[PDB]
Amino acid sequence: FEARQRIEEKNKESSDYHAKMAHIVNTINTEEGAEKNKYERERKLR
Amino acid sequence: MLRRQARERREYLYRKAQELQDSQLQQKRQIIKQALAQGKPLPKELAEDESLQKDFRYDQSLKQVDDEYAATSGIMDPRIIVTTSRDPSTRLSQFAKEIKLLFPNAVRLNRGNYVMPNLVDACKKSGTTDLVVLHEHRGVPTSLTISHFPHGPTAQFSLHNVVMRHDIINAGNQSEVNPHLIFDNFTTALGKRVVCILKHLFNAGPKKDSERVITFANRGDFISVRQHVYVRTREGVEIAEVGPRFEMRLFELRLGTLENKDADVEWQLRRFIRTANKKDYL
Amino acid sequence: QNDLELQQFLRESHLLSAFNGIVYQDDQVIGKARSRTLEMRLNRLSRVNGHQDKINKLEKVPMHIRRGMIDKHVK
Amino acid sequence: VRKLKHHEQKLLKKVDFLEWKQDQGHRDTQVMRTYHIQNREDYHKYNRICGDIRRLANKLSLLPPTDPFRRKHEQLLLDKLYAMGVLTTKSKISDLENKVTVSAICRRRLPVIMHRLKMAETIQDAVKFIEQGHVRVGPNLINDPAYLVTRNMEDYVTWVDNSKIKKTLLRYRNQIDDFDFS
Amino acid sequence: IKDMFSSAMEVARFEGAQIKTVSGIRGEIKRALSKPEGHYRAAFEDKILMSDIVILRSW
Amino acid sequence: RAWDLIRYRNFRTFTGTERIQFNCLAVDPSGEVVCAGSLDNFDIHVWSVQTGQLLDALSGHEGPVSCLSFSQENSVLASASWDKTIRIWSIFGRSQQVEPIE
Amino acid sequence: FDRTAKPVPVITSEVTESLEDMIRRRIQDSNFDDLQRRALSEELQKAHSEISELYANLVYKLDVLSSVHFVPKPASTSLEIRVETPTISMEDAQPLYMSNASSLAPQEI
Amino acid sequence: LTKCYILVQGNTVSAMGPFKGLKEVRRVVEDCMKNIHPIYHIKELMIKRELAK
Repeated sequence: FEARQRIEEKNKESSDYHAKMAHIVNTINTEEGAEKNKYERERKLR
Repeated sequence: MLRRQARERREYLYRKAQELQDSQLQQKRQIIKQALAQGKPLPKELAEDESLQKDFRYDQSLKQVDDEYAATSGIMDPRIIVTTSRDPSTRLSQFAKEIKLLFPNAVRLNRGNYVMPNLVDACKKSGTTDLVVLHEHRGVPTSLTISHFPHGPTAQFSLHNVVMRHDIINAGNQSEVNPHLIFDNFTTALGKRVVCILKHLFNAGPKKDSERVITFANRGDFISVRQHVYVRTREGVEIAEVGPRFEMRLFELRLGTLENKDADVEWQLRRFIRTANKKDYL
Repeated sequence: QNDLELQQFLRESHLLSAFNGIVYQDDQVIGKARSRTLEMRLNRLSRVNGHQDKINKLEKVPMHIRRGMIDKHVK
Repeated sequence: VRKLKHHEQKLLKKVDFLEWKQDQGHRDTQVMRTYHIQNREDYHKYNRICGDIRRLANKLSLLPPTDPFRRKHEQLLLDKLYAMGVLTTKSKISDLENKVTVSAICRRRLPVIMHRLKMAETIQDAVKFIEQGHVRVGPNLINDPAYLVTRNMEDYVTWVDNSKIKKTLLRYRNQIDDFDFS
Repeated sequence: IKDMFSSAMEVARFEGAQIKTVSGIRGEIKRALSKPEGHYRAAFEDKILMSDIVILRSW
Repeated sequence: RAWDLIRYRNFRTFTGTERIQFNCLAVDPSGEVVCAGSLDNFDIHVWSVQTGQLLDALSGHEGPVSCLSFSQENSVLASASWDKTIRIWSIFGRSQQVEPIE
Repeated sequence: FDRTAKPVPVITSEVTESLEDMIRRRIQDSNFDDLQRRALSEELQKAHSEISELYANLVYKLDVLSSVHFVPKPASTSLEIRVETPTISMEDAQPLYMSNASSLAPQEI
Repeated sequence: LTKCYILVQGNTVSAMGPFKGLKEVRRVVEDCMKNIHPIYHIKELMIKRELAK
């Protein structure tokens, strides 16, 4: 019984953590690389 | 027929290797097919090769059950031998009786002094299609191996919560009519492979009012097998339980008959890998 | 302008009339019209991304007969 | 023929006493050297049949791409040539122009089948053995080299019993049982 | 496996646990043997040697 | 296929399911069943003559069935094949009995 | 401690009840996963006829080249019209005959 | 489409054909000299053939 419970709670914890880390990675990618490319675009005009 | 079956398996796996080798031409011919369909420009790699388009003139007229079972799926009824391990106990002989009553077009063979090479040769030249070899542990049956015989696959399962019809009560006799089947959440490609293996040992096309049903319901890689009869009432449908119930777990599936164990493994249970208990149909 | 069947019929009107009511739609086009029609479509699709030195390869004809072919065609 | 000097080789360039353009690069000679073909006209007797297959394949690819007549006859010809053994894969219909070839019909001949079945060490040895009358397909002895062996009919290519070759392979592994003569 | 447990009750408490040798060969303990008390049967990735030590990492 | 020699009509045609070519046949004395063997299939094909269906495919030879014959009196089938084996099939009446003579 | 695989599931009354009402839903909707038992145009017509006679001649010489071990044509449930006539007339030219019936049965007349 | 033979010459348009085709090409040419493009008429001719069959 403790086997089944511990395995499934560890699987749930890992699947939550991977979603959370992937979320913060591509939110830092999208909503700050847009500003990086905007600065590069308005620096290419100079 | 020794040489015919050896060279036929040789030509089949040559054709399968040639398909996976030249399967890139299938999808890039698909690309230029839809490029003709909606008039969109064709890539550089598919635009500069002149030989593929002048083959596409020929190849414009090109276009479930899989390669071992596809030739005789609904055409011909199966033929199954059910045999035990060797010198079996009486509860394994009762279980082999119950499995030969589960599958129609199945007979049972006494096992003792039968080598597995010449047993396989005797089956696959007497014309049987499937072999079910049952293994026990002090009465309690622990494994069953299904071998499809014209060099087909073997699926090896373990059996886990086995309650037997001989063990319960004199509840009567079985039905032996061609049953209906139920497969619950076999979702991956290994799931469809195991479904095709487990269901091409039943007769094609039962009656629409065939009053017995047998279910293979997947619950996290543990196929619960129950068998039920039914009679549809005015308000629902009344299910009675008949015949054995167990849970089979596939641990191996390889691509030859039972005798060699030099066959290529399609799937086998990686038990000790680091991410073992995290996925199903692993 | 973005009708595909209409514009294909427009630019393959010439060789349909050369190798023929009439048929124009594929699943009804018999041999030499079908081969040259499909070849024309594949050329027009592949002329965008393919290289200009690799899409339209001429058949190798000798010099003194290709020049005579060109002179009689220009005549 | 005398290794022309520079003014001669410039003055008569198209002169060649061996290789002509009607020769087609001596490919009859080339594949009959490869597969050891006795008579001169077997290449062209096979080339007529390859031209039949490719003429029908052209005239059949010139049908519209979806009609069942074209699809049925293309698949039916593809199945027939794979079963006979000329085609090595019945998948794509461009095999009916590209992979249909006098060398494929020549690889299906009896000495080449023999040499691939390891029944003779070379194609010339296989020619010598079936000329000497050692090889039977089925029950009946086959005597000529040009015999074309289909896919189901290559399971029965053996030696005749009472063959000295059968006797020496059995006695090499000293499995010779003299009761059944070998 | 010989002596990491003193009793079959202890092995029964720890069944199914993943062990490993010092070579990193992963494994799992399966069932307590009957007559020698803390001895059990484990299954490994492949054949371990007589010069190894198995390890049950607990906390 | 079967031929009436009164009305000169091919009234019956029996095919298999496997697209094979037949090299020998044998009929019942009491002509309910026709039987035929090929040189590329290792099976014997057993057709009823009254209906047209494929009644059975007898299997057990490991070589091409060269010859078939029904016994004219007790109606037992004898086939013999290139696997060095003559084989005797009791078809009629609940037996499904096979006796192989090497 | 960490453990390798999930244990074998214990089969209780709740899981048998869930499995049975799954079976009941499938069996009252007949959701059964069983095995299932297995003119045109002038130009198109003459193209068909030309490749038909090409196909006929090619199959003939492929069979003769193959030394008539081949694999037969698949199937054709064709359609035959037979008129009624004496089977004297359905015979060869010789002085004799073999049968003087009519080619149609009484139940065909 | 119209099964006609049409010559655009000078400031007139000659045409030979059947009378339904002649009616079609006359309306096509006059509406092409008015501002509507002739590929609209070619499209409706294709639509009308596949609508009449």
